Amino acid sequence: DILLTQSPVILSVSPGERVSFSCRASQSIGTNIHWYQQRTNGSPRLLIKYASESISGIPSRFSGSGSGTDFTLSINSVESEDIADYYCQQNNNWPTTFGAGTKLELKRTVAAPSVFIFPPSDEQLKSGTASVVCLLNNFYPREAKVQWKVDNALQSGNSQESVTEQDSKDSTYSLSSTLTLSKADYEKHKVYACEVTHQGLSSPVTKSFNRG
Amino acid sequence: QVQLKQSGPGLVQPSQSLSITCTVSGFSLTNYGVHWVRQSPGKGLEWLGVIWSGGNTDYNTPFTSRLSINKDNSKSQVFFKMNSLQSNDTAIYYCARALTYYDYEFAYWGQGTLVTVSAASTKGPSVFPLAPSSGGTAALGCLVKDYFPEPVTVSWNSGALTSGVHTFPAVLQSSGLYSLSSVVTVPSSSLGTQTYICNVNHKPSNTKVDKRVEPK
Amino acid sequence: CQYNLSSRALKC
Repeated sequence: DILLTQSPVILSVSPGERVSFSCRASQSIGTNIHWYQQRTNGSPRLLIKYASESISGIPSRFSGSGSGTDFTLSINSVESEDIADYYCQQNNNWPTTFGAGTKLELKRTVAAPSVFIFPPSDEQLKSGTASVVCLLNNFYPREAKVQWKVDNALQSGNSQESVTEQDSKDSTYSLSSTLTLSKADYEKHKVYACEVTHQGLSSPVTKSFNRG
Repeated sequence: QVQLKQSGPGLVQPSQSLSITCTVSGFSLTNYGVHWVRQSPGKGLEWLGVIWSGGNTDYNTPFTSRLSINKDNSKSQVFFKMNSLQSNDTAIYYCARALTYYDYEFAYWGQGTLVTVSAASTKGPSVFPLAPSSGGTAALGCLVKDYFPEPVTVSWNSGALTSGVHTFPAVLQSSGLYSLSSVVTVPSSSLGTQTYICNVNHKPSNTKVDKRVEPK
Repeated sequence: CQYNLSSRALKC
């Protein structure tokens, strides 16, 4: 089988910049290569067929070049919505095979998160568990620190974080941190605090509530 | 319009078989081949096989002895079946159609079917509100907790509300059950006049829940 | 770097 090697693994660029994706084949494949875009939660979208040939409905900023073993997909002026994974596929030799993909990430100015905290619902407490959620909304860059405190006790090991993919319009991330306690623990304590550290904040932001 | 629509996400037990239906429209199966491609953590995009216009099949080398593709032209249905699934067969499975009858440039794709290979039982989620408590903007959400397997779909107000929505990737808990939150920001003044409902659908357990979220 | 089934995108 033909091995396709895509480089780099991750491309980070600013809007309006030129960008190019490389796909190298383990042996010559002529111009028998197709390119795909895959957005978050989406299925692959055919961008270019046979190395350089255009596809109806695909914006003019996408083009391809190359023959033999070295192929290039170009975006001449990247837009925010071009955020995606990009794949090459060869079909000179059976079976058709795909590259491992290049992730395109977009740069933007620093944006501080808006922080919100949510107490557990009374509904959940009935089941014997308490989830406390801290939301960090629309920030950049991705790096953030969330520190949980319960009655000034630093919490460790009992929270999980999840981060969205970059927004297609403003290029920001959002993050949730969920602190999970047994109902009994939750009822034993009063002050629940989420402290957020991020590059766009001059000092940490704390959101908190008092149970009841 | 050319479309391919696949059957719902499903849990498959180790050593058991996987069955997926691709139902096409906007073209005849007598005129195009339908290919199957999967995407897994360990293998990425991987072509599995094809059923041609005339009913012939080719299967990729590693799958010749456990893969079966059939179809019903009159029903516009293609049937994918794979045997003896192991945990590394956990993947999103796609059907796809090429630009022409004989080729492999995949211009049209199904929405994909997420298959989880696990001995565990299916479980429906609980849905709890994240109640609105800055700058006239209020955040609210739903905590969709303790379900298996992935995925769940979440929309707001039956699809009418999309702006400012963030549905976070699920995280696997130590219980071996998934959990995720979906949040949205809205003007705080609309909290008293609009209703906010997260529509949750966990297809593998056939669980649909609409949770209304209100200021506490 | 590989495809992630929860986030549905590459996870480097």
